[PDB]
Amino acid sequence: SLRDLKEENRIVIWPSYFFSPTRSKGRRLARIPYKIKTEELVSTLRELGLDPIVIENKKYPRDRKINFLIAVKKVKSKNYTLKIIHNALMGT
RNA sequence: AGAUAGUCGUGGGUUCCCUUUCUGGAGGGAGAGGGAAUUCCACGUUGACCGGGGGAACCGGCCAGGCCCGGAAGGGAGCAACCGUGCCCGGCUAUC
Ligand SMILES: [K+]
Ligand SMILES: [K+]
Ligand SMILES: [Mg+2]
Ligand SMILES: [Mg+2]
Ligand SMILES: [Mg+2]
Ligand SMILES: [Mg+2]
Repeated sequence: SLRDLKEENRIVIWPSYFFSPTRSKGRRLARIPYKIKTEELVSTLRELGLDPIVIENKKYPRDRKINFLIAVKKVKSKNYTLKIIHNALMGT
């Protein structure tokens, strides 16, 4: 799906950003104790009106295991966005 | 012509896992701190040097392929191979 997003205030989220067992392996923020399922996630994104649209047929290089990828709207910066999602994920 | 043994300190490098600031359409970019290693560099330090050889899938570094993101460039996690080490042989010197 190329780079359009750039023009849509979109940014790509590889699920690993959150649910990687090791940072070197991909996590960019504190580990999430609980375990989180895919659909649950999406859900949360939507919940923050990030209007997630998913992209199948896309393999993270640090684990070709994951074949999909989520497109989301930047809230302020990919960064802020993530914090926000993560922080939200740790919803007790 | 015997037995063994081959300096320690701080700084930094790197690597591993962790926490963290800013950031891009991916691979990612620019920083901060903590801990655990080090086979890697500083000088300073000590009698703690000199050569030789060698090869771990399961050690460390690195990584052809293959598996990936990229428009490409390139960037990645990573197996074999390679390297480095581990090891072995002398001398050299040290304590018995
Ligand atoms: K290897
Ligand atoms: K690499
Ligand atoms: Mg789109
Ligand atoms: Mg490595
Ligand atoms: Mg390759
Ligand atoms: Mg000897």
